[PDB]
Amino acid sequence: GRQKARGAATRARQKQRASLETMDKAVQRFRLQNPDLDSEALLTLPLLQLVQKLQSGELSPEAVFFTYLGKAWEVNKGTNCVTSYLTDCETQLSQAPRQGLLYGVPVSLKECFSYKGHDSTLGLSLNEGMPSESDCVVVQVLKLQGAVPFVHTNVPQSMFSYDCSNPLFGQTMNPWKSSKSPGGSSGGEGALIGSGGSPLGLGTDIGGSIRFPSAFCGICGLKPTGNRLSKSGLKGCVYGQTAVQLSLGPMARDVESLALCLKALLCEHLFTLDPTVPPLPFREEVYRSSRPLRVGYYETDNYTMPSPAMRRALIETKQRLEAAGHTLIPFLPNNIPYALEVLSTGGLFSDGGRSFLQNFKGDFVDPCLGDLILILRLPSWFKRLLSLLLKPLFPRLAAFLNNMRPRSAEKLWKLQHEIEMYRQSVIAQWKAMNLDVLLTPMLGPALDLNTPGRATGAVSYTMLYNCLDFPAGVVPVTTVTAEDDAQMELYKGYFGDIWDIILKKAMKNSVGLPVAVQCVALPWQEELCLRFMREVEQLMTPQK
Amino acid sequence: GRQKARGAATRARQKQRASLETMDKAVQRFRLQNPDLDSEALLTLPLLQLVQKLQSGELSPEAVFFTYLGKAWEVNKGTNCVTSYLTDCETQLSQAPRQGLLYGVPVSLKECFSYKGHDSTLGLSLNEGMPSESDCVVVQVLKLQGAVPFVHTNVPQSMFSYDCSNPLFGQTMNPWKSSKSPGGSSGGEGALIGSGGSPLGLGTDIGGSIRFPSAFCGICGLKPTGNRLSKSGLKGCVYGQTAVQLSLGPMARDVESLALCLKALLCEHLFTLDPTVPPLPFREEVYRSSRPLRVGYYETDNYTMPSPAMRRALIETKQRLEAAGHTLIPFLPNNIPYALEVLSTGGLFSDGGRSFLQNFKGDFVDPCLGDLILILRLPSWFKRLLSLLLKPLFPRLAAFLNNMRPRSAEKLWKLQHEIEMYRQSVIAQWKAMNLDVLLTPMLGPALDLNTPGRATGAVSYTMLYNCLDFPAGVVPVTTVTAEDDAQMELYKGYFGDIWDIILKKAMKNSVGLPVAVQCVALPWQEELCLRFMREVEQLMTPQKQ
Ligand SMILES: *Cc1ccc(-c2cnc([C@@](*)(O)CCCCCCc3ccccc3)o2)nc1
Ligand SMILES: *Cc1ccc(-c2cnc([C@@](*)(O)CCCCCCc3ccccc3)o2)nc1
Ligand SMILES: [Cl-]
Repeated sequence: GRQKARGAATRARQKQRASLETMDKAVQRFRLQNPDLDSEALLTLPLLQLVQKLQSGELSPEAVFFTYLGKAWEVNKGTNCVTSYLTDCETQLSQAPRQGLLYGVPVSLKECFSYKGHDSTLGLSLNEGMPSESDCVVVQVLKLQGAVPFVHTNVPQSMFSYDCSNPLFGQTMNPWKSSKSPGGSSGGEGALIGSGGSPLGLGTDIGGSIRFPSAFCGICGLKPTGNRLSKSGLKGCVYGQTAVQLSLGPMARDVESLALCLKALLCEHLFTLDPTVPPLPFREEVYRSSRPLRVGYYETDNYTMPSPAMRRALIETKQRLEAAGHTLIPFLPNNIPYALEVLSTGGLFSDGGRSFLQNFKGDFVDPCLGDLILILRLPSWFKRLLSLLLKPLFPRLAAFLNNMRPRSAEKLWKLQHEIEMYRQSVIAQWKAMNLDVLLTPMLGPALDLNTPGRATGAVSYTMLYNCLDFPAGVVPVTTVTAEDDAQMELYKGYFGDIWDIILKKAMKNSVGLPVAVQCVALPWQEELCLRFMREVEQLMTPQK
Repeated sequence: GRQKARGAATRARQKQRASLETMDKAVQRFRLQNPDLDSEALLTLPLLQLVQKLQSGELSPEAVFFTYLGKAWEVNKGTNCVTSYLTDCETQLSQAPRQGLLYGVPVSLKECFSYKGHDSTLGLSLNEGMPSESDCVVVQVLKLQGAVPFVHTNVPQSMFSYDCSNPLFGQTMNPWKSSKSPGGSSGGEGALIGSGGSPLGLGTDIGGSIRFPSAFCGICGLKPTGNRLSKSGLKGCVYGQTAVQLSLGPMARDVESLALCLKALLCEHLFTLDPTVPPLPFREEVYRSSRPLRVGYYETDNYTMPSPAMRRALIETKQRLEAAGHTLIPFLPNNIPYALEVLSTGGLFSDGGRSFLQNFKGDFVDPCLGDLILILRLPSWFKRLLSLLLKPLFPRLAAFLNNMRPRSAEKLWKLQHEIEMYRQSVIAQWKAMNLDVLLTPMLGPALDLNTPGRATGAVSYTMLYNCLDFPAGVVPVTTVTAEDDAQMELYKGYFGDIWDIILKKAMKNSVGLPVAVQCVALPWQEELCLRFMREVEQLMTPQKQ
């Protein structure tokens, strides 16, 4: 009773193999025509310089394309981050608009970004052999700006997870240590970019899916305000859930790259292709500002106890910001627990899981999802009874469980109203301390494989800003030291529930892995957030 | 068990009388200190010139304030459009920021725009004696730009209606003919501005509530894209309904005024007070463009048969645009009936009316609501049975009724998704014909009092753009002729149901009343819409430019 699923996995395994084979052939042929091309010099250029050399004509597009293509092919051996080669892109190379802001840049794409003639499976058998009739809007805009989307990258099954495995393409691994998750759901992009095989990628984020893989794999990522960029044409799994919106944004090796991507996407082409997006140009002057900042900060969210590395990262960044002349102010958004347990959970699962679950009918469940699916299928009443049982022991479990029940349209209105007033509440705190930006810990170091779907509470640092729909980005600032890692033996967590226990074991054995912080600004202030991210980058990682 | 409602109406009647008295006193005292002030010269200035003279210091703020105040007090006699005098505002006059874009402009405000120390009752007894503890965001921005909000204006009970009566302040009347509705729910503003007693006002719109009273009272109004301006601090009655969004926007006697209001509100002060609003400045160059336009048009929406005046208005505007060198293209959004009956109705009433109905516990129901409330209180199952009965006879009635039922969050998701795809479908048609803007009929002439709440189908022209969330404005272009009015005897409507029958009678006896058209652009293109509206104004009514 699983024939479709097995068939799907087989076809998908075939298409992946054949893609990688095609890539290999093209790269090998290119290398024999061009033996005297310093490939490693090219691959290490910062994107901004790559772009400039592509504009001047000092580097051909073919040279940049096929060098990255080889590099991608190579890093994929140890990572399994590539699902498909976007076959028609050698043709796109030659047609690439010449004064485009990203002329000749190979760009990687999370699998959900629809591409003409390719599946966006999301690891789900339901969506195998259903190729896309057209490119999604942001892909078109990337093309119109001269970029060359060249690969689809892997995602955890359904994309609802901060790990990166599915039953079609299997398991993506962290390029810093193969026992570790690369993060998710944009984990493919994090593994690729973070092992040096794509200079620029796009991902999506509803609970942290740009920020986890960026932080875990040691790269920069930005999740904008939800309707700053076009979601039109993106492949999804739940339709019409507007309480917690989905956002999309760039991942790259430096902050300047993320700014360039935004500057390039926020142009007339996007605004006329999706008029539902407000036509807010990129404000150069705000991104380049060097005025002192008033910076809110917290060391812990009092929900997910941070690892010693997180905490050291946060504090060091804080101190260096202080020394560079910024004012640092303790700030914690009010009622985090209710924002996570009631608003975030209730909005993502207002219908009890029913619509989401449809995507899994007849399909296997990748074990990286843990018991999420099992739990969602439970009758409403039993979720309630179970919630009453656990409440005195493990109230956090009891709260997530109870707020995953189905409900009426009337209660969804009340919930949407609460989401709105919570948003206004935090804006008011922020204005009362007169903050410009906010600095927070970011989950890290990378967790062991198959642990993120058993440490749901650890989304606390990131999901808060999906609920608030504030822009939020991450910047790698240090690496785990032997000291940091030994200290994990003293980690206990605030709740002592299964999610605290898993997280403790999961963040262990992590010496050498990157750790980040998170930078947040108010709605529609992507440019300021990037400015602050740019500053954190200069102060903690000067050599670049 | 009606005592609180009667008490409420009595207190509210008192506060309204006392407000009007205070206004009268101040105006009379001002006139005697300043006998040599040409008042009528001042009242007829176009806003733009008013403003310029206020900036140069050729006219003092006191002079402009008190003159409008007297005019408001006077027109209110025949219209009952003013509920409260915003008593604070003589002290606001002297504090008014000098380089503000609206320095010294008196501005009228629909009752729901919260003002510190005044009730926003919405005609509902539940909200009487509950004064607002702060100004709403747009009122603060108006103040920071030097404007002087001076009155609250009347609304129909709950604000959910295109008529303008309630049990607290009573019934607002059209200043062109007192047997007629002024429109609503921003009817107060329409009656006040339209009788020359406020140069600039703000209203709100969820099914047409800026565009009805603007068209019915002969003034310009614009309903922006829903999140172009801040709704923060506005007084409502339903919370969390996001499928069909509420919008707010200006009403004034010319298009230029509406542009100035937007230019003034879309400023740092608004963007920092409500960061949820995208900080899209007013694009002067787009509003001032004089490039030819590609203009979609339709003459009827095939749902609400237009009155002969509507139809003449639409066609004349079309022809004049054609002669001015614009291209006119036939365009009708797809599936209007489903947009109104399923998406619009379902999104406004996804919970069956229950949240809305709460606002009416223990309160009288203004007869200008008709049977809306009675119908909403009906058990879900009886709404269904009734819907199945009427379907073969009067399918339109059957559809509105069935889509007012409660439902789960799962079905609301599906509805929200359909709303989203509907929005994209119409964008795609628009792009396939390569339109810049769209010209449509607008409901008119004004209906008889207590008829709008029995002609629900007639919101078809306006509500379509609340569902799509496109900017949409109205510009008066002509007046009902005796020929137009006689033709109403030939009006049948497309359905022949009770809504068609009521509408026929209700638009009769309307000679001399203004009629408008509607101008629509894509989301976030308020400036282009205003450019088009400016063009329609120029061509049909050259004198206001
Ligand atoms: C169809 C679909 C499904 C998921 C996503 C999506 C896009 N981006 C992301 C990531 O941010 C998800 C991180 C995991 C969040 C898990 C949070 C959670 C809350 C409550 C209970 C369990 C888990 O996912 N796009 C489209
Ligand atoms: C609490 C509240 C209630 C109403 C409003 C509001 C703002 N603007 C408007 C007007 O657009 C109302 C126009 C009339 C719409 C009636 C439409 C209707 C559809 C389906 C069935 C019956 C009637 O109202 N703001 C706040
Ligand atoms: Cl928006």
